[PDB]
Amino acid sequence: FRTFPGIPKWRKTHLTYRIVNYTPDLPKDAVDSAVEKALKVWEEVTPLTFSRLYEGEADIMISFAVREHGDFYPFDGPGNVLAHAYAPGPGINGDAHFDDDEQWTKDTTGTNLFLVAAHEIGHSLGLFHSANTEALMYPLYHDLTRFRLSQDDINGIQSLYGPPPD
Ligand SMILES: [Ca+2]
Ligand SMILES: [Ca+2]
Ligand SMILES: [Ca+2]
Ligand SMILES: [Zn+2]
Ligand SMILES: [Zn+2]
Repeated sequence: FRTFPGIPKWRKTHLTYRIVNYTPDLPKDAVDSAVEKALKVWEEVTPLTFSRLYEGEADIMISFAVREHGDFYPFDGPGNVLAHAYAPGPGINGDAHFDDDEQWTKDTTGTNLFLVAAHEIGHSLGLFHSANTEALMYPLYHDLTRFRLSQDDINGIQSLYGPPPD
C-alpha cells in the first residue's frame, strides 16, 4: 500500500456522502446500491462510519461528469480515465467524480460502477496506488463473485484508521 503525502487523513470517524446526480446508463437504485456497497467495503475493515445527505455539502460529494466539469481536471472521453477522487480534506477534497463517457454497468459488460467506486473511495479516504496487482488500489482493476479486498488494501486503510472497534 501507499499513503498520500503528509498523510491527509480524515480527523473524524463519521463521514457523510451525497450522490449529486445520476447517470443515464443505469437505474437510480443501481447507482445507490453500487455506492453503498463501495462504502461498505471500507467500513467493514475500519472504525469508519457513513451516512447520506440529500442537501448541503457532504464530506464525499459524488457526481457524474464529462469533459470540463468545474475543476481543473477535465475528463477525457470514452475509456482511459474512468473517474477521479480527491484525498481527505475540506471542500473539493474527498470528492469523487465519474466519467459519464464510460458506460456504467452493474456487471462486467461495461465499466463496473461498484468496482470503480470502491477504488475511488479508497482515494477519498487517503490511499494512493498499490504495487500489488491483486489490490483494489492497484491502478489496474479490471468475476465480481470473486471480489475480495486484498490484505494489502486492509493493511493500508488500517494504517490510517486502525481496525474495527470490537
Ligand atoms: Ca474516460
Ligand atoms: Ca469534499
Ligand atoms: Ca455514460
Ligand atoms: Zn473532476
Ligand atoms: Zn486510482
